[PDB]
Amino acid sequence: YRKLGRTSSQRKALLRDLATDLIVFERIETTEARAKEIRKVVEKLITSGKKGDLHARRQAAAFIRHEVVEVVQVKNRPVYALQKLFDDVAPRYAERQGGYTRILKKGPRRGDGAPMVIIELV
Amino acid sequence: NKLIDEITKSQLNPDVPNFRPGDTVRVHAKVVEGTRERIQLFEGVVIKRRGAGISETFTVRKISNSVGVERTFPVHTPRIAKLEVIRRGKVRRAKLYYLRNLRGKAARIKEI
Amino acid sequence: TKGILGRKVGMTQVFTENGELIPVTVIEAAQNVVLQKKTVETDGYEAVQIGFEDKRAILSNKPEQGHVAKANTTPKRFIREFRDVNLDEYEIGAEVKVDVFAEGDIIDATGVSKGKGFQGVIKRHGQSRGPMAHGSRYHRRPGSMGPVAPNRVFKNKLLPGRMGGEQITIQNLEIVKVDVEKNVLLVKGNVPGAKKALVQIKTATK
Amino acid sequence: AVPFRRTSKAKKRKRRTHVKLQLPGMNECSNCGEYRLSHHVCPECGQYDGKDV
Amino acid sequence: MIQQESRMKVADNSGAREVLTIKVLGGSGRKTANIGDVVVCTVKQATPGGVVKKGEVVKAVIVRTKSGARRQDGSYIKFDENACVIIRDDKSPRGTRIFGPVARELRENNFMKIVSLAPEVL
RNA sequence: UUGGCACCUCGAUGUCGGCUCGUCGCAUCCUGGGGCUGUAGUCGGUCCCAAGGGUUGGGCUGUUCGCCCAUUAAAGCGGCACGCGAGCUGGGUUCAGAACGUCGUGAGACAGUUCGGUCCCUAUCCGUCGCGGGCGCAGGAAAUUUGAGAGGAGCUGUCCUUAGUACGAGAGGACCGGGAUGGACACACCGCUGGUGUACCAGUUGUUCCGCCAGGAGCAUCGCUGGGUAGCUAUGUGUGGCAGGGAUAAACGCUGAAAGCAUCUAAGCGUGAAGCCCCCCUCAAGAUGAGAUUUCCCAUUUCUUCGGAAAGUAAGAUCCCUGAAAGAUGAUCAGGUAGAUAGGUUUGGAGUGGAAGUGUAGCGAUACAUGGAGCGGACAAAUACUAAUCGAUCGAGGACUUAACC
Ligand SMILES: [Mg+2]
Ligand SMILES: [Mg+2]
Ligand SMILES: [Mg+2]
Ligand SMILES: [Mg+2]
Ligand SMILES: [Mg+2]
Ligand SMILES: [Mg+2]
Ligand SMILES: [Mg+2]
Ligand SMILES: [Mg+2]
Ligand SMILES: [Mg+2]
Ligand SMILES: [Mg+2]
Ligand SMILES: [Mg+2]
Ligand SMILES: [Mg+2]
Ligand SMILES: [Mg+2]
Ligand SMILES: [Mg+2]
Ligand SMILES: [Mg+2]
Ligand SMILES: [Mg+2]
Ligand SMILES: [Mg+2]
Ligand SMILES: [Mg+2]
Ligand SMILES: [Mg+2]
Ligand SMILES: [Mg+2]
Ligand SMILES: [Mg+2]
Ligand SMILES: [Mg+2]
Ligand SMILES: [Mg+2]
Ligand SMILES: [Mg+2]
Ligand SMILES: [Mg+2]
Ligand SMILES: [Zn+2]
Repeated sequence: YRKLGRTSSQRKALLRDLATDLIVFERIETTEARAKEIRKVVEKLITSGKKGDLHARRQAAAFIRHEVVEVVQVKNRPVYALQKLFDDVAPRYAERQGGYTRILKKGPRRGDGAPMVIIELV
Repeated sequence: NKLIDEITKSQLNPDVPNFRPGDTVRVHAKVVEGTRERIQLFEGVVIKRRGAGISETFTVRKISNSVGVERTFPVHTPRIAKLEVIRRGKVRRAKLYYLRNLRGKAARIKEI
Repeated sequence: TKGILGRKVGMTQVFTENGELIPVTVIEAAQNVVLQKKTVETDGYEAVQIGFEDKRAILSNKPEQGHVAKANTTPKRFIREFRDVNLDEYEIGAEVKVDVFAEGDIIDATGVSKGKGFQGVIKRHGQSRGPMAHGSRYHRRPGSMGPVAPNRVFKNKLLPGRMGGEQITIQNLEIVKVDVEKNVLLVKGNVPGAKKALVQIKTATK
Repeated sequence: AVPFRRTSKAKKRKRRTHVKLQLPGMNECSNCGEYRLSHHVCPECGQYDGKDV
Repeated sequence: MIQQESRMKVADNSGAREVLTIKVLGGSGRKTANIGDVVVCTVKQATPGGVVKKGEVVKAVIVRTKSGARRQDGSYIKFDENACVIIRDDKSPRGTRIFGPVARELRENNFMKIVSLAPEVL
C-alpha cells in the first residue's frame, strides 16, 4: 500500500476525507496516487453497504465522516454521508460484483505538475 | 500454495486430536536411548500453536525439578506415538508467553 | 549427466522414513521439450537446448515460432543449453520428464538470486559498522578507500551498488522425492530466486 | 568539495547532452480532430475519445 | 548460547553457586557455546564450606540454556535459565549431586556420569 | 631503529594511539614439501623450497610497546606520508583557566605532574562501485551461445580405526592409509527456530467528539500493553573449499659419460609441495581481433547524368497504459480485452481469539449462549465488474576485390 507523503494517522485521515467526498459528490478530482488508494477504500465501504446489516453499518460508521449531504424536508431532517452510502449508493450496485469506481486521467496541475484524475462511482 | 498442500497431504497425521493453547496435554514422545526405542511422557500446558499444514508446530511448557522446560514439536511428527488432552484450560489468548514469567499458583490455568 | 528446467514453487518440509524432518524446495518442471542439439561439427561444442514453459502465441514472435516448429512444439518461455550431456539420449521434440532423476540423486541448482536493489557495504559485503556511540560519526560507511601513495583507489575497493539478481549455483543438493504425474522434484534445502523463479537442475559436476 | 578547474564550454555542453525534454505522447482524435494525450480524456470534445460522458 | 562474560547458575553439589564464562573452547575465534559444550569459567559466588572456592578457574559443561537445542526429528527444547556443571579433565562432575533437568544432548556428547546423576533428562 | 644532512613543502604537506578498509614484501608464525640431526618412538633442534589461505578474545595503561589471564593449528615480521582525520574518534601531545613539586628577587618557566578545554567543507576532475543512453560490429531482426580475457574461491582442528601394532628395558608410542565430526569463513534461502512487522487482531488508561445509551472515532511515542501476515531478516536452515589432472620448487633417484673409476647431468629418463596452470563458481565479443548456431523478414516506391540521397514499409521494436518476482531514476521482468497485469468481487489461508445485536444468570462488576464467532494490509485460487481504450513513432532493400566450387 502507498504512503502518500503522510504519517500513519495523517494517511488514515486523508483516506477517510476522500472516501466520504467520493460517496457524497460521486465524482471528485484528485492526484493519481490518491485515486489509486481511494478506489480500494471506497469499494470496501460500498461492499459494507451491500452487506447492509447493523454490523456492516457500524464498520462503515467507524470510517465514514459525520458530514451532512443534504436536508430532504418530510419538518426537515438532514441526510448523513453514512445514510447516503447505505440508502442511495450501495443499492445502485446491487447486481454489480465489484468495480464500483473508475479513474479518468485528466492532465498535470499548473502549480506542482501533479498528475490529476477524475475518480467517479460507476 | 495448493501444490505444496497436495504434496504434503500424505504426511498429515490424522490421529492428532483437537487441542488449543491453554490445554494440558500428555505427549507420548519416542526416544532413541542408545539402541532400543523408549516412550518418554512429556506432560504440560500448550503455550503456543503456530504455522499451517505439515509446518504447524506446538510448544508444551512444564516445570521439571523447579526449572521451566519448553518442548516444541511438529504437530504431524511421527516421533509422537500419542498426544492426549488431559484438561481444557480457560485462557483469553493464542500465545501464553506470560506463563514464562509466572511460578506456581500465579501460573495456574483455570479448567473449563 | 541429466538436466531439466523448473519453476521454484516454494519451500516446505517432509518427514524421512528414519523420522528426521528436512526442509525441501518444490520445483515444478512440466513442459520441458528438447528444441535443438548442438554438435562439434555445427557449433563447435556438444549441448542439448531445452525449452521449458508453454507461452501464448501473441507473446511469441515469428523468429521464436520458426525455432520451436523444428521440434513440432509451441513457443517456450525459457530456453537453456545443457553441456556435458549424452546427445545419444534426447531426440528433437522429445519431452524431458523429472523421472530423469531418482531419490538420492545429487544435483546442482542454478538460478538468479532475489533482487535487493541499491545496498550499502554492510549488507552487500558484510563489512563491520563503525561504533554507534562514544562520539562516533562513522556507522554504515565503506572504510578507508586505501593508502595515499598510489594517488588513486585500487580496483576491488568494495562499495555500495545493486546487490542481488546474480546467477548462483548451489552444489550437491539431494533429490528427496520425484512425483511424475505432478512434474514435481523435491530438493533438500533451498535454491536461489523468488517464488516462480526459473531453476536449472542438472547432475552434480562433483 | 570545490571545483579544481572551471568547466570548459565543451565539457559543459557534453554534460547537457542528456538534459532535455521528450516530446509528449500525443495523437489526433477522430471526434475532436485535434491532438490529445493517449489514455487521457480529450477536452476539445469534452470526454474520453471512446467512452462518451 | 553462552559467550565470554555470560554468567551461569551451577546445577550441582560443588561449592560454586554462579560462574562467569572466561572462554568457549574448541576453535580460534569460537564466539558461542551451546548445551553439551565445555567452557573455562571463574567462580563468582560460592556456597560457604564448599569444595570449589570463589575465584577458582574451572571447566564446566553447559547442561541447559534459554537458547535451547534443535533435534533431528525437528523438535526443540528450551529451559527457563542457563546452568552448567563443574567437571574434571575426564568428563566427571566435581560434585556428587546434579540439580534440575538436563538436556539429552549430554548423553550424545558422552557426559554419562552427569546424565546418571540428573533427576530428569529431557 | 637511533642518528647525520637541510634538497620539496612556512600565501599550512594535520602530528601519537585507536576504528574502518585493506593491499603488498618474505627475512615464514601455522598449515604443505624436503635435507641434516647429538633423528629409537612420541616430541624437538637446525637448514632448504613454499606468500595459497589462515594468523583469538580479555585485564592494566592515551598509549605504541610490554607484562598478565584464557585460548589457538598459529597467535609471523615488515612496507604502503611510522597506509588510511575533504572516512570516524580525539584518550595523549602541541592554546587561553587552575593547582602541586621544582627553579626564578620577579614577570614567569619545566630531564615534570595534575583537573578542564570549538575536529570545518553541498565532490569539478581522475579514481573506485553500481546503473542507463549513443553509435559501432558491410542488410534488418528474435533467441541460444563459444570463451580471448578477468574476478571469486583456496584455511584448519579433534575423535575413531589401522594399533596398544612398528619403535622402546620400561615409560611411553607413530608414519602411511581409511572413516566420522567440528571451528572460522563464504554463498543462498525463510520450510523450521526467532527478530521486525506505524492501513492485521485483541486488551486497556485519560480526555474530546459521534445528540444520549449501547457501539464507535480523535489525540496522548504506533498512547500503552499482549500477539502477529506478507516482505525484509540471523542468532535459523541448506550448501561449499570434494576428489582430481598437468607441469614444477627444494629434494630424491635411474641410466650416463666428460674424467677406463666415480658421479642425479653434460645428451637422456623418472619421482616430487597448501604453491604454478587447469579442474570448481561468476562476469565476459566495445575480444573494434566486435566470434558462433537456430530462426524470421525480403529485394518496394520516387529520385540521383553519376555516386548516392529520402520515404512509405517487412520481420521486429518502442512510445503510451496496468504492474512486480524488478527498481534511486533509467533498466529488467509480467501484462495490455488474441486479456487474469493491477484494483474490486467471491471463496480460502495465515493471524487474532470469541464481534455486534439479542437472550439467559447475577443486586452489580461481570459471566454464559447464540458461534473457533467477528475481524482479517501485503498470502492463494477463481471471476472481465473497473482500468490496461484509441493511437502514433522507429525499423532492411544489403559496397568492392580475389579464390573456390559452380
Ligand atoms: Mg497518533
Ligand atoms: Mg527487489
Ligand atoms: Mg565488530
Ligand atoms: Mg550517529
Ligand atoms: Mg599514478
Ligand atoms: Mg648548503
Ligand atoms: Mg598554496
Ligand atoms: Mg624464502
Ligand atoms: Mg601516521
Ligand atoms: Mg589519524
Ligand atoms: Mg585524508
Ligand atoms: Mg622562591
Ligand atoms: Mg588536561
Ligand atoms: Mg560526502
Ligand atoms: Mg562529478
Ligand atoms: Mg581488456
Ligand atoms: Mg523465518
Ligand atoms: Mg516468521
Ligand atoms: Mg478514547
Ligand atoms: Mg457510552
Ligand atoms: Mg490537542
Ligand atoms: Mg649412477
Ligand atoms: Mg608428476
Ligand atoms: Mg587445505
Ligand atoms: Mg495472479
Ligand atoms: Zn475527442
